Amino acid sequence: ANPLYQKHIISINDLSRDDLNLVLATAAKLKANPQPELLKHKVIASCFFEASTRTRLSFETSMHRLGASVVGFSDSANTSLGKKGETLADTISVISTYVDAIVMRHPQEGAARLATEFSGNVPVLNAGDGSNQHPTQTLLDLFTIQETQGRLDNLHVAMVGDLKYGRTVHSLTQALAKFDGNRFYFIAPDALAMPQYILDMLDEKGIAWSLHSSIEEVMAEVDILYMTRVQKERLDPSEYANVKAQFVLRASDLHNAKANMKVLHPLPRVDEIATDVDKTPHAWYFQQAGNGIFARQALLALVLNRDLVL
Amino acid sequence: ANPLYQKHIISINDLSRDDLNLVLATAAKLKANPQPELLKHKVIASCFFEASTRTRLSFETSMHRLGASVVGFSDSANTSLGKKGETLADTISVISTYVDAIVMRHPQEGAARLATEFSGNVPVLNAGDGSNQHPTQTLLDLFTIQETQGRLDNLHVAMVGDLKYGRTVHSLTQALAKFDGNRFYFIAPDALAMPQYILDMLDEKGIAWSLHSSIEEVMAEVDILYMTRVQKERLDPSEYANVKAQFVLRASDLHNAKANMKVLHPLPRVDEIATDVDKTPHAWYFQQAGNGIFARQALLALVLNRDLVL
Amino acid sequence: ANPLYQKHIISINDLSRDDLNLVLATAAKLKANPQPELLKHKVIASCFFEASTRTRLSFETSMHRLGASVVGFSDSANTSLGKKGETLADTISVISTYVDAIVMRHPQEGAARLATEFSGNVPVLNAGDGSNQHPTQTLLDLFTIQETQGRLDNLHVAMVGDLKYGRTVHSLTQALAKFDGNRFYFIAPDALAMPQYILDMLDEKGIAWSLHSSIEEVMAEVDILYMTRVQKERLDPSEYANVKAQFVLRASDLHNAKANMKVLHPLPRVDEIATDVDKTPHAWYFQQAGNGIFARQALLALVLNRDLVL
Amino acid sequence: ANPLYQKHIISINDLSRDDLNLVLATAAKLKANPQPELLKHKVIASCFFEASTRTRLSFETSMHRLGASVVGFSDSANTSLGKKGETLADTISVISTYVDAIVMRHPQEGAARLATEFSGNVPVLNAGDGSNQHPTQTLLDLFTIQETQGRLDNLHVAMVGDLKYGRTVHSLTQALAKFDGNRFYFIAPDALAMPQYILDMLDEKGIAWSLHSSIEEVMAEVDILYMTRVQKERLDPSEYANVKAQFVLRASDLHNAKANMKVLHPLPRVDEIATDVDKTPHAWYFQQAGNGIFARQALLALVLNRDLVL
Amino acid sequence: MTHDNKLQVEAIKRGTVIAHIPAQIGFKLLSLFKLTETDQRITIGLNLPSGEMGRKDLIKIENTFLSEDQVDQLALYAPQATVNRIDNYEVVGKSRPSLPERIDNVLVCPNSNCISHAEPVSSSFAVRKRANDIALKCKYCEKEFSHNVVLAN
Amino acid sequence: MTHDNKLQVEAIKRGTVIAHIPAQIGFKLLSLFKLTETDQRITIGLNLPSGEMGRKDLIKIENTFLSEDQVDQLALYAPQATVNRIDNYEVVGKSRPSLPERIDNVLVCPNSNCISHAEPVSSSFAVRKRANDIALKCKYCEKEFSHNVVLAN
Ligand SMILES: [Zn+2]
Ligand SMILES: [Zn+2]
Repeated sequence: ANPLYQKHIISINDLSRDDLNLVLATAAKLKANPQPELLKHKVIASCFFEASTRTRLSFETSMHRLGASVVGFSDSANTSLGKKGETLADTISVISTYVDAIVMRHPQEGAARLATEFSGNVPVLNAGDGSNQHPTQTLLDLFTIQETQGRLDNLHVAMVGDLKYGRTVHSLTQALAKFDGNRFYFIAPDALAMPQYILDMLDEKGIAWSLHSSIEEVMAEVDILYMTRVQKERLDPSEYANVKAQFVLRASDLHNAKANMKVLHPLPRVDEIATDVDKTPHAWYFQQAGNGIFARQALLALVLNRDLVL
Repeated sequence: ANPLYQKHIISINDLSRDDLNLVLATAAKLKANPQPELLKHKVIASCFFEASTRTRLSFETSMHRLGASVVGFSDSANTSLGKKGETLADTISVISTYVDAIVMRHPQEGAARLATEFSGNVPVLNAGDGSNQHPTQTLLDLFTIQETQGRLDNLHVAMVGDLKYGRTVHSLTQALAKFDGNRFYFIAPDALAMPQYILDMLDEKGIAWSLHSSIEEVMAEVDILYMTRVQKERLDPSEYANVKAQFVLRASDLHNAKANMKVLHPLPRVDEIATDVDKTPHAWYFQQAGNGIFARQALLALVLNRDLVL
Repeated sequence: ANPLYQKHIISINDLSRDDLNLVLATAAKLKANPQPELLKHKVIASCFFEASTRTRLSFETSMHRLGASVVGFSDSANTSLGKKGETLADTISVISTYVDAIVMRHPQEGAARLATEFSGNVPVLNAGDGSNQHPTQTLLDLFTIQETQGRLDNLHVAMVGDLKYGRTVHSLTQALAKFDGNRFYFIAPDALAMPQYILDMLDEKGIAWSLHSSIEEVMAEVDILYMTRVQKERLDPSEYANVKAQFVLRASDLHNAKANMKVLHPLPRVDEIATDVDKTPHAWYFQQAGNGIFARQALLALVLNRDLVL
Repeated sequence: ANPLYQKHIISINDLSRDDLNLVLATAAKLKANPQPELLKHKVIASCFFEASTRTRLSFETSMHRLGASVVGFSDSANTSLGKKGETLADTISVISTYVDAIVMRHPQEGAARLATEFSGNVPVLNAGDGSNQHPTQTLLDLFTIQETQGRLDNLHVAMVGDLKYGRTVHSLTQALAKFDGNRFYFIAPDALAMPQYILDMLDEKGIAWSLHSSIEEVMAEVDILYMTRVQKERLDPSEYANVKAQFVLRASDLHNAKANMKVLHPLPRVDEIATDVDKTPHAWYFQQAGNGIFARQALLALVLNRDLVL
Repeated sequence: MTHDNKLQVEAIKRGTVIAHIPAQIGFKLLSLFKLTETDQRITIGLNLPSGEMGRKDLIKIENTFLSEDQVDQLALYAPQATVNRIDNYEVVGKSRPSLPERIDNVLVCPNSNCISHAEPVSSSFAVRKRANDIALKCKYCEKEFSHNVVLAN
Repeated sequence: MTHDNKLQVEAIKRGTVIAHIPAQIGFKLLSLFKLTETDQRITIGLNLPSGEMGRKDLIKIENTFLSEDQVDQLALYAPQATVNRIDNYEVVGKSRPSLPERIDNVLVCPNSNCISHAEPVSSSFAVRKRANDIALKCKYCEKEFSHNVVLAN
């Protein structure tokens, strides 16, 4: 019985180190020799209570690449019920009597956590859950840093944009901290600051980090440049402006970044990485996307299977 | 050629007794030895003009468990046309030139009935049609009373909640009346009364029934407790209140119901069966759900096939 | 000071036969001799939290007829503040400072009553609270009934339609069972009977109210045929159709009625009252409809004004 | 002619201490002796491009108090013209012909300023432009503060809440740092500090402003506790909760405060100000809330009127 | 009063005493009516051996006496329960709970579409005793329900 | 453990006496853990004179024995309280409220977007102690919060 067998992928902390490699080890294999029949007869529910087309497509495409059928939907306001009676607890209990894997997304933190205690013996993968977690994306990001660089310990990972509310950064930073040597450069506006928790832990584990004014001071130092969208919505039009110009990445700036230096971004990029960037080999956010098809493939593939010549 | 071959499952009355057993006989078989390739190459249109996620998922999951592909949609207001020109008669005529089975749902009574006279030689399964019918649900309910109890003749079936507008009760009561011995206890508010038609017929067939003030007086007497959601919408906030407290089922009340006694409900339960109920073996509304996957499987499986070692 | 000076006009129950009679006597005087500058300088806010256009154009037309200035709102399009977050309490509190009076309409019941608490000492007049009250209608109701038979006693008032839910037949009943010898016949669907508690207080007075299946079961022996509207929602369309013409009043039916028999109905009618009826001399609705301008004026006059030296 | 005759009332910065003092002196006179026909015959359009009901019922209640006629609109439901396509320029141009004055409110900043350009020579008064200005509030703010301590100097004003974004603490600060000896203490979340540029101009005067973590860090030494609202959006709900009660003011906290200490807050409060506070003598909000009717009157009086022989 | 037995037991000083309180409704009163919030020494006795009258709850409210108004308030939750005023270690006045007219803020209008639910107002109902079965009239929404209904809330 | 021999304290043969609780916590407890929700002989003495704590709350309960568990939950509010397990008029031995690593069903996640809120699921809190406060993680929305903020008012 492989480890990740029958286990619900609810959050990044319940995944150890060994855990992530066995996820990273798989996908690297399915990217090489893919198993198109390995999840046949499997029906999967893709339940997007919050709408997320880009994650939905990757997730369902991933299922299809392994043989499962898929059924699902988008938004409760685009479902039969919600506020009109039906409870989460009950929808899951029902649905949990058709399909073999519920993958859901949610406007609230914990829906995933909770569905896992209703789903019965059905494993439940978290496509999203409010300000909380987002396993697959991160499981992926790592797998993309591992591929590009060849390693997950001892890195010069710099994060940039909205470190504060940034759901994906807080997830990646915790996973990287499960590994050794990494150093983290932090370059975000004073308001969109990396929260203290991550920090505090960053130093429980005695991990090297440091705050920075711009990417000018680190451009070379770094290996991986995880970019993130800032938000006028988070700021105020006039506020947004005075600092936005402090965090746009032009192709010019990559100017003298190491040959191995890569640029990442959960997408939708929209101001930050300007278009002239894409022509540089340092550009790798699309290459990163095409990888979640393997990221997620691995998961589904591990969750429902026991043995694999993978 | 089996009977139900090429026949459109439009309504409960056009299904005889023999008819329902051959439907109940099948599913009991597919719940044991399932045929994952028995409907391959079959494309089915799942046309939900009225939105019904829970019935949609069961229906499409059912198709998938037998090998069909599925294509479809939800709501005309979420379709290309409707009021803007296209007629039902014409959509069906077209669609009726791609797929091999139209399963549809509808905001109006008769759409199903009518589509069957447009669909050409394509069989048409009724997922819903206004205040009118709802075959599959009922075909199912029976199959769940048959499984739990082992029989469909001679029962102590009590119905509860909104007997009046209750689309599912009127369907189950007619089907049960196709069988002998049953007695029906009726416990609903004076306003949400079981309509006279059912009644009148109940006595054409000289079938035992009787109205009751609460489930207190019958709790033991009964075998099957088909629950139904009442409606504040049907009543008035203040009205709703004075009687709602007259029809909630607590675990406490099951108190001394027979060992075989079961509780049913088309879902979404929402006040009636309180949560403490679920821990009692008498609770079986989720077990009932997981059954429509076989309920509906049987239908689709019978409609398009001729011979079966089922 | 005139009995209703500075008082609150909230519920009909809260006005005694002597009261009604004052406002009834007053509105009447008003009808003949206007005092277009009676409430000059005064300012009244209109707070139609649940817009009823004609009712607003009526309070407002009364407001402008005594030369009173008017500020206000209506049907909070969507999220106007003082809805979610802001409590109607705090919202009555603030207007109670700028305005000299307050007429409001509201979705939840008692709203006006509550308003009275934070109203300060600024008069409030309920013009539509929930399924509770709507006094102002009742006034222009009997100001109209009195205008046609110079007495609120010895009357055989026919009250057809949806008696049960309609919030104006109950009060008018109430009001009328405060004057003597009032015989009330009740033309109504089994599904929409009177709301008993009205009945009990009726028998408690020891008032006459013969229930009726058809209007032609009273047609001769009647004066004020009060016809209300039955509504789709609260009755399945087939059932709506089932009855449909069971309580629609045609003019042919008026070949039976008395000389002075007048048909009233708060408005609007549509399926209930036919147009041949519009032309026949018993049609008076648009007349009760313009009468309320005077019943309205009055209430406003007596409340903002000390001594009614009309 | 009176200093502010025919002037534009747009930004607080644009009124000098002598100015404020006139309108302050005037509104006050007004408070006592009304002139209900002062602006008779005059017509003012209300142009609430972004509806603020109370603010409208306030300008409008002031409008009607001097017998001024009023035309206008509010919250353009959806696509009202003068929005897309039609430029607010051309739209000020046209009203500038029919009306004698213009009070408006608007989403984008400076709108009023622009209005001034095509306004012709018809007075305009900003009553809400963007996150920029809202003078009229400020006036009824100090007309209220002055009414409680007969002086706009020697004051220790506590300004709690979301200082950063709130558009009324900045101006009130501005306004107050035009009179002498004004000590401003700033109770605010790290995440919602003052907007420095306010600070710098404050130090440039050389005014006192001790930053504060808790209200009980000033509680004794205070007069005008100005409390604003913090908003969900601009701070993660967990963070909202994180603080929540960190800046909510209870009445128990008022066991510390001075005799004449009065708590103000533009309204509405909801989570910030508790009701026990409503009852205690320091509660004055609904009072600053009705005071603005007079600060409002005044501005309107001085602008449309030549000589203020009040 | 004192549920004496065979050992040393404590009594109060000058307070109101309520015994023969239908067992299980004492805490409710304690909570509900909120007499718990005081710096005055209270003593309670839940589930007491009333032998014939099964069990009873009991509230020895020290140094405090309840206005015959409050006394009445008990009625639906502890009707037959007696409130004896005990001054100087003795029952100066044996007091029994009568049914009032209005029930202030301890009740909940089962009316969802009421206004009393969302706002800063205190519940008030009119008690109309009928054939010794109660009806409660909400002062806001003007809807009348029974006692059993509003007692589940 | 206070002997007012003018109104001596009654001794229960065996059960659980929860003595030494700061005032206003005792009742808060009666609900928070549901101690009245039993048909046993319970004794609630509230606001008692103890020179070491002014007013002390006290909860004797006949023949009931709390496990090492319910004791440990008391931690959050009644931390100085001592559970002295009794049997045969004498104490079998005292017990102190050890601070736990979890607190179920009694708290509520401060997080307004915590799903736990609209669902049939007990609040469950992981509880780590730190510097000048206890911090507790939701089992659902997953956020850390202080005890000061989670168990407030
Ligand atoms: Zn109510
Ligand atoms: Zn939580």
